[PDB]
Amino acid sequence: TALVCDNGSGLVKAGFAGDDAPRAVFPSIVGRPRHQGVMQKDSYVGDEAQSKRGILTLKYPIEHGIITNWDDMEKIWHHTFYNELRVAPEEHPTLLTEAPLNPKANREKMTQIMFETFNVPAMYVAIQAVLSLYASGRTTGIVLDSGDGVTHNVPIYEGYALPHAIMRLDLAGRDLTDYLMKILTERGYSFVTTAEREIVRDIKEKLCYVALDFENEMATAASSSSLEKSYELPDGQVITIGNERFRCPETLFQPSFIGMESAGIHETTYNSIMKCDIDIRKDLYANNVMSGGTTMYPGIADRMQKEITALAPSTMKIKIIAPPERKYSVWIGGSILASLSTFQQMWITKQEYDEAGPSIVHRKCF
Amino acid sequence: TALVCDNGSGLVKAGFAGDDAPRAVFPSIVGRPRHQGVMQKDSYVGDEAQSKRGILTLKYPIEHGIITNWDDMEKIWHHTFYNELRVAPEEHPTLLTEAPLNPKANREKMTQIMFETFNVPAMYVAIQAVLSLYASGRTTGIVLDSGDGVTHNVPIYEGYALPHAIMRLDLAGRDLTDYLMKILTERGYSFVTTAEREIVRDIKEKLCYVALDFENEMATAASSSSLEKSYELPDGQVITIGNERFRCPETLFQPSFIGMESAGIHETTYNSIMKCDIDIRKDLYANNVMSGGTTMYPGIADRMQKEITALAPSTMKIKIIAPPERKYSVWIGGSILASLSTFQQMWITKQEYDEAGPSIVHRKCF
Amino acid sequence: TALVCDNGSGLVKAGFAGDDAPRAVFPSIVGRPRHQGVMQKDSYVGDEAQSKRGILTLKYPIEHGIITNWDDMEKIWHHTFYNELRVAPEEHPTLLTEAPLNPKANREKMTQIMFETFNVPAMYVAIQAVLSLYASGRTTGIVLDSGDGVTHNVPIYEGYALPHAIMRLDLAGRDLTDYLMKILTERGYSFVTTAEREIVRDIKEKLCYVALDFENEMATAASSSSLEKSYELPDGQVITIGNERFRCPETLFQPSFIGMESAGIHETTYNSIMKCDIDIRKDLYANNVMSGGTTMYPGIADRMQKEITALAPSTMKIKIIAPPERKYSVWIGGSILASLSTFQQMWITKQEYDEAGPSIVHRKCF
Amino acid sequence: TALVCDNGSGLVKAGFAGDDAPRAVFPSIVGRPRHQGVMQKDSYVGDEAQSKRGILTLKYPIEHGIITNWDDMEKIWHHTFYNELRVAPEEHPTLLTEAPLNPKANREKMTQIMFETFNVPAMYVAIQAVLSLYASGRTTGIVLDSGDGVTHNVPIYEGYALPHAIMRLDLAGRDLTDYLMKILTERGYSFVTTAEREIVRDIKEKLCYVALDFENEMATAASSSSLEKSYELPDGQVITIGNERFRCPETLFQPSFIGMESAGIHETTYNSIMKCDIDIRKDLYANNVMSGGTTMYPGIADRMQKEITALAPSTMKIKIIAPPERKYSVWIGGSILASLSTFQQMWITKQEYDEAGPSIVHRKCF
Amino acid sequence: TALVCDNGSGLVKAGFAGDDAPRAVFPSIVGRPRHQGVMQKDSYVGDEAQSKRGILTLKYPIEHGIITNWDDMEKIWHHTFYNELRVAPEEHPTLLTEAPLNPKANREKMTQIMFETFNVPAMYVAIQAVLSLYASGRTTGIVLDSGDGVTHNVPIYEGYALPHAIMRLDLAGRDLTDYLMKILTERGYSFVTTAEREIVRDIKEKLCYVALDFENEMATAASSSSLEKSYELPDGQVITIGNERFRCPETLFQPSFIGMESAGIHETTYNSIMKCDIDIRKDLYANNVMSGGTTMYPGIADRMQKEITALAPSTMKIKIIAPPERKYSVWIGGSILASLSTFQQMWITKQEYDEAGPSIVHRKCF
Ligand SMILES: Nc1ncnc2c1ncn2[C@@H]1O[C@H](COP(=O)(O)OP(=O)(O)O)[C@@H](O)[C@H]1O
Ligand SMILES: Nc1ncnc2c1ncn2[C@@H]1O[C@H](COP(=O)(O)OP(=O)(O)O)[C@@H](O)[C@H]1O
Ligand SMILES: Nc1ncnc2c1ncn2[C@@H]1O[C@H](COP(=O)(O)OP(=O)(O)O)[C@@H](O)[C@H]1O
Ligand SMILES: Nc1ncnc2c1ncn2[C@@H]1O[C@H](COP(=O)(O)OP(=O)(O)O)[C@@H](O)[C@H]1O
Ligand SMILES: Nc1ncnc2c1ncn2[C@@H]1O[C@H](COP(=O)(O)OP(=O)(O)O)[C@@H](O)[C@H]1O
Ligand SMILES: [Mg+2]
Ligand SMILES: [Mg+2]
Ligand SMILES: [Mg+2]
Ligand SMILES: [Mg+2]
Ligand SMILES: [Mg+2]
Repeated sequence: TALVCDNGSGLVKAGFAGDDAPRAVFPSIVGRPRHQGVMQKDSYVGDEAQSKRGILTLKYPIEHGIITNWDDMEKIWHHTFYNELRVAPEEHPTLLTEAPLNPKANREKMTQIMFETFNVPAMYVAIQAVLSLYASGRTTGIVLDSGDGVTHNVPIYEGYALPHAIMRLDLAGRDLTDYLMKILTERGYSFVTTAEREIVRDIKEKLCYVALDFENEMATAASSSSLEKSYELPDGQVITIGNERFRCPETLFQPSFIGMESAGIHETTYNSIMKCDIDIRKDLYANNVMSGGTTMYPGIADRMQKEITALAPSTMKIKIIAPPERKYSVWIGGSILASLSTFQQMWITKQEYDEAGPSIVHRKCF
Repeated sequence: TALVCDNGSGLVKAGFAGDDAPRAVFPSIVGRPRHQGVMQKDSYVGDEAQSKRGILTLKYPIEHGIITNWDDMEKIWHHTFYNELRVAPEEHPTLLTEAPLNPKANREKMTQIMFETFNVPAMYVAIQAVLSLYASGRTTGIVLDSGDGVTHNVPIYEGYALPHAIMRLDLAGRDLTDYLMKILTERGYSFVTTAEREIVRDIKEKLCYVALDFENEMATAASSSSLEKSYELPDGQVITIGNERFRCPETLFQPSFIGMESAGIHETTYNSIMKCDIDIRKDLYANNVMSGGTTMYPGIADRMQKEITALAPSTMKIKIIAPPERKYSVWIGGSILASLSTFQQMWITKQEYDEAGPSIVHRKCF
Repeated sequence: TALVCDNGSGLVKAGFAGDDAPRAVFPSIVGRPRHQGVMQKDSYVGDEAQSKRGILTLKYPIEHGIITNWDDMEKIWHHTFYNELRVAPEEHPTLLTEAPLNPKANREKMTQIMFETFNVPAMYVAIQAVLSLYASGRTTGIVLDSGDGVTHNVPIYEGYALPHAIMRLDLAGRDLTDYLMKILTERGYSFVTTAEREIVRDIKEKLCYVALDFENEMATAASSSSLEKSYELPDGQVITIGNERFRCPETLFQPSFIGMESAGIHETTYNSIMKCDIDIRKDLYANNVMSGGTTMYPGIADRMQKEITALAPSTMKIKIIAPPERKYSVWIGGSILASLSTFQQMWITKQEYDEAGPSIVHRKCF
Repeated sequence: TALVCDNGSGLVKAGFAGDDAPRAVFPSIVGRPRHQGVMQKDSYVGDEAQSKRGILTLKYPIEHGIITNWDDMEKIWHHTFYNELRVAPEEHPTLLTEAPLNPKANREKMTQIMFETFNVPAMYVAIQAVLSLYASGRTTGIVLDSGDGVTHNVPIYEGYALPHAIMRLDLAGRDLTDYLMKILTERGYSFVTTAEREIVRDIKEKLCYVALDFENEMATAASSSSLEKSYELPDGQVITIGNERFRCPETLFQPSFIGMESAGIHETTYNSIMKCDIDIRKDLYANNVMSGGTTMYPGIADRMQKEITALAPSTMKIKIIAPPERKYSVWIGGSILASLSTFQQMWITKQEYDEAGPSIVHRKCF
Repeated sequence: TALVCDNGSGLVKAGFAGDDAPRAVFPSIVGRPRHQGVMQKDSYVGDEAQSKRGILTLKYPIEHGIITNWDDMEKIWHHTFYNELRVAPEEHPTLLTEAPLNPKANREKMTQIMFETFNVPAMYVAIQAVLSLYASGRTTGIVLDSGDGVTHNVPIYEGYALPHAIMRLDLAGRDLTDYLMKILTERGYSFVTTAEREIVRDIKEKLCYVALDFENEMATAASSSSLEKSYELPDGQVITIGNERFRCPETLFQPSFIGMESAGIHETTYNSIMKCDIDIRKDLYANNVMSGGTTMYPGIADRMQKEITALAPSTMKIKIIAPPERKYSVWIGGSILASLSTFQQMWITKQEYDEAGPSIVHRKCF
């Protein structure tokens, strides 16, 4: 069987092709002690670093879909194969994922490590938005994939991708966490360390939601108190947040909140559709597929439906497809693809990599 | 039974002799994907290419009645026999059509393909304007046949053709579509791709008409707004056109709109009659037969009646015969001819083609 | 009853002896298609060829009273018996006519065809000018017979012919038609084909007349416009002719207009009278009988009266007998002769023709 | 000195009497721009219109020897006098030419323009075939003159013309150009515009020839490829023609190729001789004089010799006189005639034209 | 003196007629602050917006030759007259330019603003490709004008335009900048904001060039490193690009790189020549005039020469005219035209605009 590893900027999702859910889901972090030992490992990975984060400096080796720390990334891959999955990587072909419009050297270093450090027999790097469409059982649709580092739109029609219409936005979950950390200081809550950033991320996943109309919601939060929620910190302190619950996800639709010039995910989706041929726009309007953890906010599909309806012609039927399992859509689609008999010829074996060089990894790549 | 295939520049009309309507009417197009596949056939033909035109480059194998892409033309013939008609071509004699004054090699290659690729038992290539006269139940008349590529006038009197009076004009429906694409840019509508050319052709068939007096109609469209019509594009956008509705078909009467030096179809019809013997002109004046899709504009028979009346002597009775089924007149006449018992000796069998060579196909051909 | 067939160079006049008018009068033409058939007979005869002359080449089998195309002449005789008269020629004796001073083989071939192809029981070939005198109820007079091919003068006195005084002129209606075609080019009217020659013949029969004084009429046509007449062509075009109306028949009196050296019909008539015995000239002067279609011009009897009066002595009484039915005088006289009881011994039966050979047909023949 | 202007349907040949060649030879065309000027004259004449024909509509003011556009004909005469010859027409008597059997008003309008617009002192309109006989130094012969519009036969014997034997055929070089344009479509070459008609005329003058035996030549062209010739178009495209080289001039001998009913130039020449007196036919048989550009095909004199030999009695000596300068024979003969001292009394002066009216111009005219 | 303003999609070029270079050349941009002021104008135009682009959102009011933001376009015209040229527009006639095949309302709004907002005495809207031909001192040639928004081919022959042969391509410098921004992400360089798009445009103008053979150049860049160039960003960062230098301009010859279906500028130029009359193609082949900033790539004339030579017949002489000043050819030609004495009647004065309405501005317009 093949291994399917979805290395996101935030979470590692690994498992075996044919399964319906990842077997190993843990944070893509490496923690190192920032104090002096007096009485123990030198670095902690994943959930181990998450339980000891009080005395660690946590670092993400992947930033905006681009692997920046290759020594830390190998520790995470090593822990994925030997600790979480407990397999020998030299026996399973490995399907990896990558965001579109990434640097070419990122995929070439991933391939060199898998073939020369882990000695995988074969491997393949798929585009995350294409796997997300396999998971929904579709061949046509525009995928909005938003994870921890990257948000991207990829339109696909009858199995054909339109690379010139691909949009990429370096604004996802990690930027929303940093913005929530900033606006929490308005109530006197100070989260500074990398360990406290993990607390704010947990606050974001529990209490944040997308408002249907942002200006009406800002007036409701300023008048009454029905939007206030409480949250208990790990040390028993209780914090209460009001309009920060919907001001944080609103950055997805108004990136100027964090000083970005780009348009929101609704205009970016609409602009990607308008770059496509006029004859396929009607099918793309009816097949807006959402995937990734950053699309898991309550009310984001209704807000997305409302914003694109206002941009598109009134005759078009806008349909946002947001399954409840869309947090694992890239992995589930990769599990489906790696099990197809037609795909078994797409593997890049170790023999082909030695004779064709690193240039063989850029096939069907955009 | 015999097969009747009317291969126009725009549409394929195929069926069985004895029927009153073609069984298969689909566009004579071959589409090939112009993007990268990521998830499918290599080429699409006919209505299949029309429904996927968003991701295809559409090409017509026939241009101005002359087959230019013989590999694509065989795909269309193959799809006609096996997909649309679902017959074995080696069991039915095939009646084909052709515009007059075509290159000799065009008919010789059509015959070689039908005998050596499809292995038809017998075949015959008729002149389209002669079949159009069979459809109207006449033996005398001048036929104005205008399709997608060619407009031609063929005068016939008591079953005798006058080849020296045959006029051919490389200006038909496809040139009107290209001219409509050009004048639509005056309102800011940009149709560029081959798929968008199919949208403009659909606009032309729905909204364009022939003005009785062009200068009076240009003054009416410039003063009020009663001539404005709206049309919804496939993506919900609504376009509104005014004088473009009658400026596009006016090119048939003023070919200088597209930079051509020839005279309009009314003068060409009159010049063809004046090249005939004086004793038959009165019968030709009363039997102007229209055929083809480009004669389907509302008001073209009244305009044709008005223009030829102004050219002919005032004592002559000008009568334009334009039946509502004239879009299929060539096929209907070919169905009538292929069912005549007298015609059963006109078939060019496979045996005659082997002993007489390709020169046998140029009999009763002009 | 007997058949009377007057085979002129221009018209066939056939009927039954005892009647007062021919039952079948149609042009002596055979037309053959000069174009390609695409949708019909191989040749057309008589009025059928006249209605389809637009697509035919028309040929006269008789030229200057001499049958030149014997295959076409048999088609005309066949159509006369079976289509126009609808009789069996093997049951009726046939009276035929012939111009004087014809080749001997012309009458011998006519007799061989009537006896061996149509199997007539008996036949007789009369001289046309003698029949013309029977029609006027006379035994004395000089007959001026002018048809389509031949003009001839035959003087007869008390039932006796004077063959040495017979004049023959190869100038008749067909030469006048050709001359009218030539002088019509002076006004820009171009009649070239054999079908257009039939149009000019119709113009000649409607608008041409004989001027009493040619030089005074030429001055009147050159000064005013009262002699101009209009004529509508079969295609609606209107032509206008002035002095051509009387210049065409003037060729009969001035054969030098068409390059002939002979004298006009007035001098030829006078020369024929002066070749006769002096004692019969007074009776011939008073009995100038006109016959044939070429004597049907308005004013030809007054002009003939004026010209012969100027040549003859002033004491003689010149009387031109021109009945209104003189276009059929040869047939009417043949109908009278074939009904006489005295003539019933003059028939050349099939039995006499077999035993006496072809030489029996030259009896009372000049 | 006198001016000699030979206004043919195709070329203008002008010069001074006494010279042996025309000083000005240019096409008789008037071109007008058929596009929009954005950056120039309103009309171009002659060689100027020929060098700018790409953006012009070219029109011939003379069609079949008959001046149809009198405003354009005056531009050509104006350019002849002031630009090409650079003379004052009010100082030189002008000898003009005309085809026989032309409309009377054509010569009367030419005379009115020369006397009232150009104010020539005297003028004379000669018959083209008579001038062609002056050029060959003969007084007896039948002239076959074939130019761009008209082909005509004029027999002359000892200085006497036989007008009744004059044949005129509206089939010359321009009809051969149009027929070559038609049969070039058999190889896929499309020449449509008036500018492209000038290209086909240049092809005809370079590659066309008269076959000695047409059926043997058709078999040679269909078997091998030795008759194929190449020709480079003005834009670098190379066309190759085979049997079209001799099928185009064959129309002169088989006018049915273009749907004409008349006989070829060989039968027309023979028919003209047979209309002449029997005593002069032997001299006409030995003096067949060819003139005009349409007699410049290679092998037309040998073919003409062969065809007339087959029609004439075997004892007659058929001699076709075709000098290499016969393209200018009408002008050269007009230069000889205008220099004769005997001719100096034949001029129609301006004084005679005012007192005698337009009727004076029809003297020695047929 | 007259004002000549060449409003391109990218640059404004303004000056006075009679000068040899524009006096004011600045970017056609309007920038507005996208941050909060704490310590200043509300919008910046031209070079002022370019020096403060760090805190601005830059917008082009002209997109693909079509003015989309009319309020911003008036700010640019206002800054052109009063700041850059420092004149009173109510005293100078203004010559404006426009791309062919533009919407009719674009030119009508430009005229209404110049007459009612700036109160110019007269104005004229010329076609840019016609002015480019004035600059090269020619009357014949096909102009390839490629600026920031539009690429168009206009063939002109002897001062006559052929509007039916005009090609327009919505692919120019701005699309090349966007494509360079996309392929720079392959090396890890992220340019996203509108201010960073101006940095990429500066990279394109310094380092990009057209490869003579694209496939050989791709092999050279992949083997060695001689094609690598370095560029210093405004903040001191140094980027290095290799094959992106010639992959960006290659989009002009392979528009499929950016997902466009149209053919490259070489085939578009050849197709425009083949739509012209055959007699003018040789002159168009020798006079390919390049203009605009997008034709300023090193090696584009040699590549254009090589591509058209492969399409045209081998006998034709292909000559690409690319002067070193072709970046200002439209302005220089407009300065020449506005100084011609013949042009002084072409001005559309304020009086004519009031009585004739907005329809007067569409004269000599295509
Ligand atoms: N219920 C939730 N609501 C909002 N955000 C969530 C939720 N669950 C996860 N996320 C966010 O999703 C982001 C990453 O999810 P994932 O799709 O795994 O991205 P990646 O593929 O980059 O690892 C994290 O930043 C996390 O904060
Ligand atoms: N209702 C209509 N009005 C105007 N044009 C039409 C209409 N229907 C069809 N056409 C035109 O007729 C053309 C071809 O019709 P057809 O007679 O099938 O030609 P062909 O025989 O060349 O295929 C097409 O260009 C199409 O645009
Ligand atoms: N009304 C008429 N006026 C002048 N010519 C006439 C008239 N009617 C007939 N003809 C001429 O008479 C000629 C033949 O008449 P017809 O006496 O039948 O001669 P034929 O006996 O040779 O057939 C034709 O050429 C025709 O043109
Ligand atoms: N070498 C040649 N071969 C064949 N045809 C020629 C040649 N030269 C000229 N012609 C033809 O001669 C025709 C006219 O010649 P010309 O005698 O000047 O006639 P016109 O007197 O009517 O102007 C033109 O149609 C031209 O095509
Ligand atoms: N040296 C150069 N090399 C390549 N492109 C250039 C160069 N200089 C200018 N350009 C490009 O030319 C384009 C616009 O130039 P211009 O001719 O002024 O167009 P417009 O008339 O549309 O303003 C810009 O996109 C710019 O990038
Ligand atoms: Mg992800
Ligand atoms: Mg058709
Ligand atoms: Mg008779
Ligand atoms: Mg001539
Ligand atoms: Mg520009």
